[PDB]
Amino acid sequence: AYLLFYVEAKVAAAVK
Amino acid sequence: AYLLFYVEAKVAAAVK
Amino acid sequence: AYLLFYVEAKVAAAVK
Amino acid sequence: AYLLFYVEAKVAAAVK
Amino acid sequence: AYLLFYVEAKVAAAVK
Amino acid sequence: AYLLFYVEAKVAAAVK
Ligand SMILES: [Cl-]
Ligand SMILES: [Cl-]
Ligand SMILES: [Cl-]
Ligand code: NA
Repeated sequence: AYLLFYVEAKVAAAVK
Repeated sequence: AYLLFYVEAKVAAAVK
Repeated sequence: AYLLFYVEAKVAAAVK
Repeated sequence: AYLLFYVEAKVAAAVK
Repeated sequence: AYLLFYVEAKVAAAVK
Repeated sequence: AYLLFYVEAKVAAAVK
């Protein structure tokens, strides 16, 4: 899957 | 405006 | 030293 | 409504 | 001084 | 065990 950072504030990491 | 990440700790997003 | 972001969740900054 | 703190980690506030 | 928690979201501590 | 909040900043929960 893809590694991403996004804004939720804090910058959060996710793997979708 | 410009999209930026900066350190505040957590990494924070801002649009200046 | 090196500037890095890592995942701890939130994205955190460190200088090692 | 009710004022509450809960654990999400960090302690988060909510008003339900 | 006084110890307090407040909402900034996360619950944050301060001493005023 | 005991439920506690402490300051780490954010207020964090722990069970010791
Ligand atoms: Cl927010
Ligand atoms: Cl800090
Ligand atoms: Cl977590
Ligand atoms: Na946080």
